[PDB]
Amino acid sequence: SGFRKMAFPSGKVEGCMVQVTCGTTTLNGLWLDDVVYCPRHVICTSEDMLNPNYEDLLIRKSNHNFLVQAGNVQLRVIGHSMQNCVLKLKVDTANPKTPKYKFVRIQPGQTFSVLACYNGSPSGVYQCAMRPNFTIKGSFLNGSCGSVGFNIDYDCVSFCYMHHMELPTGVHVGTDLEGNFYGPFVDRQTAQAAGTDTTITVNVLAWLYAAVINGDRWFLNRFTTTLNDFNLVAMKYNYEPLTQDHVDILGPLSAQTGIAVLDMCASLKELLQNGMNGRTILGSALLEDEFTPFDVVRQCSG
Amino acid sequence: SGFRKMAFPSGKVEGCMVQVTCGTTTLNGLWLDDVVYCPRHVICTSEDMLNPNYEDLLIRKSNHNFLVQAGNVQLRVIGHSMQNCVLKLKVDTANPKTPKYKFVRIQPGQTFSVLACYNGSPSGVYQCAMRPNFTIKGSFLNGSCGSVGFNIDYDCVSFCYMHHMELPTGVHVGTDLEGNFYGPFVDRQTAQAAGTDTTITVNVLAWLYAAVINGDRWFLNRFTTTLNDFNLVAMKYNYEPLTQDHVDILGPLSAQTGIAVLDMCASLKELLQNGMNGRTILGSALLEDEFTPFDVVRQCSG
Ligand SMILES: *[C@H](O)[C@H](C[C@@H]1CCNC1=O)NC(=O)[C@H](CC(C)C)NC(=O)OCc1ccccc1
Ligand SMILES: *[C@H](O)[C@H](C[C@@H]1CCNC1=O)NC(=O)[C@H](CC(C)C)NC(=O)OCc1ccccc1
Repeated sequence: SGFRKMAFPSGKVEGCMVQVTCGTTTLNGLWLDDVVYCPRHVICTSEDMLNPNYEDLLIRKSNHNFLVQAGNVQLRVIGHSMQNCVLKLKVDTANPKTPKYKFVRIQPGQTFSVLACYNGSPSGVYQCAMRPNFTIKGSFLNGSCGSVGFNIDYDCVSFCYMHHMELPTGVHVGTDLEGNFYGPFVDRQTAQAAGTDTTITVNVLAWLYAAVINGDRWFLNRFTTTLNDFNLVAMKYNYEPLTQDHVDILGPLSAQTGIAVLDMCASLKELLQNGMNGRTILGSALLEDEFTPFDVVRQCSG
Repeated sequence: SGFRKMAFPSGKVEGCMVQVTCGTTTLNGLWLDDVVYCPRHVICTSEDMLNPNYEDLLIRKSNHNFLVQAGNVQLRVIGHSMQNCVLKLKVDTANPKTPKYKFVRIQPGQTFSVLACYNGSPSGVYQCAMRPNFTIKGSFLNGSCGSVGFNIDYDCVSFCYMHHMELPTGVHVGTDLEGNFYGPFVDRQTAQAAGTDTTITVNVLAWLYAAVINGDRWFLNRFTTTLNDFNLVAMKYNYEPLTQDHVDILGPLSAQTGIAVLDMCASLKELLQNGMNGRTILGSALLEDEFTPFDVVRQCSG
């Protein structure tokens, strides 16, 4: 038993991380087949970053201006292109460690593992949820751009995130591997708002199910509610409204515990209205919303 | 910026995980050079586990009774020995993926990454602290024994933990890689107590420093205290007593923030006596004690 925020084993991705330098700017690139993907602001000087014209900036760059290092091994760049907010550098050597992989655009409320990297070398791994407002709450310093987020399904790595920027609020934003930002963000160093940060209701319920599965049951009560009644409470508390699809997604957990979803909703409502009274649930004194139902099932079944 | 519980990249360890079967019992083994390490209760039947005589049980076992699989590849076992609570199976092939490594016995209050595994295949990675009472708060199911805990220093893997058992309280216990349990535990399926679970004071202070570094400063106050005054508060709250060595360990963080350690102690005291008033620190509504000072520095400096 026990329930912990858990990342995927990162070895398959470690073997794809490279260092990309252009001028005095260094960040990380992702090397798959004979293509290296990285954030296009690798071409900016610190001055260019306030209002970059990326087309003009790129035009002064040639292949030999992109220095790509895999370990101590330098790679030969034979082509370059800009796709949205990422550069694709064509190299002359296919990565021998390329895993089976795909590029995917995750949906808000889904989770993925971040392999935080500096100078092309992995630093650490941790789980993140793509929040409803298309931000993530990570740990990123200067030089971490190009670090990627991923999921693993048996042997296939699904890359879903590349890191680009930190907002004034301290939350983190980035793109998919086609270089389209998640959310209303642009890669320029100007103040940018993410808007209200709502709570992922179906994930809170999943984590309450995980809590019950793991012996934490004090918050259960004799009440039930309706979807429309509950959702009127979610409104007040900036929770996402619950839908039958969410109910259906919770089915396996509902059946595996014998607690109707709307009975669990009634417990959540009382927690939202009455607080936790200084108690904890799965070691936390707040309601946790960065576990998906799949996260809870995968971890409660190995 | 940002502060997250972060595990080491696990690739070096993924390449060492194998499956070990004896009879109808399967768990994980660690394959380094030509030796495979695993928990000795792989030889028990479910009945033997209530009161096993491991010497007698082992004697009925020969090399060919230990089935060791690396991926789809079966390994040939040429020798077996029992060292404390672990088996060492000698195989005829050195692991070609053996990293540079050492075996270390960690101290209570230190942290390490767990690579949770089933049937010899990595499932997920997460950070754990060895608590003062020699338990860890993990996520382990049937079949997870032999999963290991480790730290990485540039290229050297320091293995410090192998998983064996879950206590009635739901916390987790295990051995070092010489097979000596951390704590007063035995590998038998009988009720076993860990004793009082005290809080790692120096780690709470490190995390308060991490909070200040990351903009969370509301808990700072105009007061200071003394080591003996503070420790009288730690007593009431089952905190470990603070020592000058702890003060010295905190020096870099104290100097990097300009907050004297005893000023930070005074803040902790008020938090302990007055609670958090419904506020949060680094996204938490409790005081977190599973980050070491080194953890905070490593993560706030890449
Ligand atoms: C890429 O390595 C970097 C990651 C930032 C640095 C601190 N935390 C992060 O996530 N991205 C940038 O520096 C980015 C560049 C633009 C051209 C997109 N600018 C940015 O994030 O500005 C905000 C900021 C910069 C430095 C420290 C704190 C916030
Ligand atoms: C090894 O795979 C296993 C790990 C337990 C299973 C559930 N969570 C864990 O950490 N260890 C054992 O099953 C262990 C065997 C003894 C001979 C040491 N017994 C054990 O931990 O008993 C407590 C327990 C068993 C099953 C479910 C929950 C608790």
